[PDB]
Amino acid sequence: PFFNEKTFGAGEADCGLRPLFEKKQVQDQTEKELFESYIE
Amino acid sequence: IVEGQDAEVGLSPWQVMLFRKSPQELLCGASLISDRWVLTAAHCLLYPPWDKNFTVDDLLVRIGKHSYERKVEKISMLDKIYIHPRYNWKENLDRDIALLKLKRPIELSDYIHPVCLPDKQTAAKLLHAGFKGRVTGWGNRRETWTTSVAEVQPSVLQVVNLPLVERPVCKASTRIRITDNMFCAGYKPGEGKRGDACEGDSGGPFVMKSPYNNRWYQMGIVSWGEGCDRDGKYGFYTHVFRLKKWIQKVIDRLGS
Amino acid sequence: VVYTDXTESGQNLXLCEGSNVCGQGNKCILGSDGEKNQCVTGEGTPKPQSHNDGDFEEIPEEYL
Ligand SMILES: *[C@@H]1O[C@H](CO)[C@@H](O)[C@H](O)[C@H]1NC(C)=O
Ligand code: NA
Repeated sequence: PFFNEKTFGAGEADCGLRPLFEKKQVQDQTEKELFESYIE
Repeated sequence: IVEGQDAEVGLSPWQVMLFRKSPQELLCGASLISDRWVLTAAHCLLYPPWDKNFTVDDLLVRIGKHSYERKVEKISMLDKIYIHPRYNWKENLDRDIALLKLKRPIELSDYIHPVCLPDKQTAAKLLHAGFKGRVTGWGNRRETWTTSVAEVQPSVLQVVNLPLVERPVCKASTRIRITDNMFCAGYKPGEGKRGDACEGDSGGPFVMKSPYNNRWYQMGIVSWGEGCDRDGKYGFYTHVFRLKKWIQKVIDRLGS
Repeated sequence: VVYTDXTESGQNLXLCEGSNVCGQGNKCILGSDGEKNQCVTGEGTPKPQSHNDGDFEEIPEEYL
């Protein structure tokens, strides 16, 4: 934890994982583009 | 967002709209970084040239919005405003960063979920010219209009993916002094593609997805632009990682 | 903030010469037809903020 949960609140451990995408192992319509930019 | 597309539902669950109470109107974008804390740009809150200095009674934030989307969106009051102490609006918005504390912690949902803030490794891996991040907001779809602003306003949250641009190219594109607290992103003229943040998107997030852990990180806050989506120009963004120490200070202060 | 085009002479914090903001401490002399605009030293008035998006559905009265 980079923040103390006591003042930051809940959310740091599970951050950046979308319930309708990553949580379901599903990709949004354009994220592939982002990864292509890292690779190509 | 100029030259973007309707976002899928749940695309950007950390997306926040900052809203004036009376009259009701969109002021800026913002992002959710915990059940309790919202990140935005300083200039959304404090901007002397427009005689702007909001208090917590002036504002609401709206979260989980895709388009009043009840049983899906949460409206929250603010407990406290925090503006970076060294925020320099006099020159060109050095340190354009602010934190808002929600009156009460909110529940997370399919549509409401915090973004990650970058650490050292994240910044080192992800911030390279040509790597694409993503900007989202409810602002104008075009810099100008023929008849009325109403005509360039979107019905749903827009998204655009845009590449980080080399510092020298950012500096060469403008006469404004660029600092280490800023970066620019966007397509060069005669790249195949266009896109930019525009009016009403500022304070909103520039995020990147990590290949390493599959998580989304806010590398940026929409800060300033000369026009929207003009050729040979670039969107400028607050460098969140470079200002993380201030973020930590505020949040870790006792009774914050 | 987005700097957009100066709409009357005397303004600053707006695009005056091409795509360049005319900053504080300066003001924008609007070229008439066939004239360039000029950003000059002088006291300017910030171009006012454009009427925000005020088109949303009304939220509960509780949030006031
Ligand atoms: C910001 O407004 C607050 C009033 O709550 C005041 O303490 C502070 O000095 C103000 N700054 C400016 C530039 O008005
Ligand atoms: Na551009």
